[PDB]
Amino acid sequence: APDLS
Amino acid sequence: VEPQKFAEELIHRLEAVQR
Amino acid sequence: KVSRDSKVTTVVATPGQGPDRPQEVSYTDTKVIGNGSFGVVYQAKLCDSGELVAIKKVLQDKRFKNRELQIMRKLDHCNIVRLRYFFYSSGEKKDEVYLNLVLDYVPETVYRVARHYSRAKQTLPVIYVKLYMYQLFRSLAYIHSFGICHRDIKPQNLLLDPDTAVLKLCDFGSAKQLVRGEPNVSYICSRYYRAPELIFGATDYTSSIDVWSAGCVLAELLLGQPIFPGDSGVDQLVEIIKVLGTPTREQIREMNPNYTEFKFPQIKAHPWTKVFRPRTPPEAIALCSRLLEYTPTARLTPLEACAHSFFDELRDPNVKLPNGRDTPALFNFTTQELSSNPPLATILIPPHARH
Ligand SMILES: Nc1ncnc2c1ncn2[C@@H]1O[C@H](COP(=O)(O)OP(=O)(O)O)[C@@H](O)[C@H]1O
Ligand SMILES: [Cl-]
Ligand SMILES: [Mg+2]
Ligand SMILES: [Mg+2]
Repeated sequence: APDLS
Repeated sequence: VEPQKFAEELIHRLEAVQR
Repeated sequence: KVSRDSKVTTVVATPGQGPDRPQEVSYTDTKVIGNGSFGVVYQAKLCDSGELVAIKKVLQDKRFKNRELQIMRKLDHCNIVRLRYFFYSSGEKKDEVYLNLVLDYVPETVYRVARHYSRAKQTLPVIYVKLYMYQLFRSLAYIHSFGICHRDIKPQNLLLDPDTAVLKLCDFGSAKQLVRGEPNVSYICSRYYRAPELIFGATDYTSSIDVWSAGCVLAELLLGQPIFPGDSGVDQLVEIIKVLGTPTREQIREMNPNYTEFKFPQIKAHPWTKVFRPRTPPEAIALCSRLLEYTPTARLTPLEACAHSFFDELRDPNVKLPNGRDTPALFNFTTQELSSNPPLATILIPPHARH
């Protein structure tokens, strides 16, 4: 779950 | 994860396990 | 393009290193060795070399920042799984763009090897604990030297070649180039391996969260099961406090200042020697306490961990594997991965290792 745009 | 709500749950859990 | 020979799949793929110079790549013997919501993972045989590869297929166009391809292209280390090629193709969802990552195939993982010893009720021999933990810290030292944080360290992401005892770090789908002063997602690790600052919802953490996850892995290997289990963040935090004791106000401020003014009950710390079995080596316990620290800056750096006395056996010139083979490469440090502490090369490189 990478950083949200 | 509001710190107020999170801390309350953690305190309630730690009190139960505390000696 | 798919043509007969076994079925031979031919694609024009870009090599991981160097500038973009795509070349035709042929492979066959496709089979699924994994599957998840991220995409599909395949095994393949390269037609030219015959070498086995893994093809991670994902949909790298989503809301989340997808840094996986760009991070892996910069990585070249013996303890990090190599990205041979990457290409694009149509996926299961029609009209969609799926990224294909061709990596070196590695048969096992630390989790799978550890689970066998748990099932057999044995304990993983300390030589493997030293070997596996040492190579993970080398990989972390390498990625951290570029400012990259893995953010998903755990046994399932540590690939093993049991013949050579070589460990390869993988699963860079959560890694990020951490920027000092730019907030980050706080839900970035996995269950049982999230550092306490992450559990407290911190968005200003650093690469030291990887060091905490390494300590969780180290304790898990010594223990036979995860040390801080629990479905929720409170559950896992209760496990941590029950071992480490209640964090101090200064320690809480080091993790997340928003919690400094709450009255957490004071729980006594459980001594490390009582956490593990009586047969546990003292230096493993010593290394573990310097990894699982509340204050993120107090945790050892990955390079410092490799210099720990627990890994002194690996630096022995006459050290050999249980199966008889010589140990893998361990002292071929580059100046890049020695950047954080060049003087550590006195300990990291034993006198026999220099030719
Ligand atoms: N190069 C590889 N060779 C063999 N197995 C792999 C490889 N990469 C990943 N795997 C397997 O796939 C599983 C998922 O890891 P990975 O695909 O890297 O990330 P994610 O879990 O996000 O899909 C791992 O448990 C691992 O066993
Ligand atoms: Cl054909
Ligand atoms: Mg994984
Ligand atoms: Mg992932």
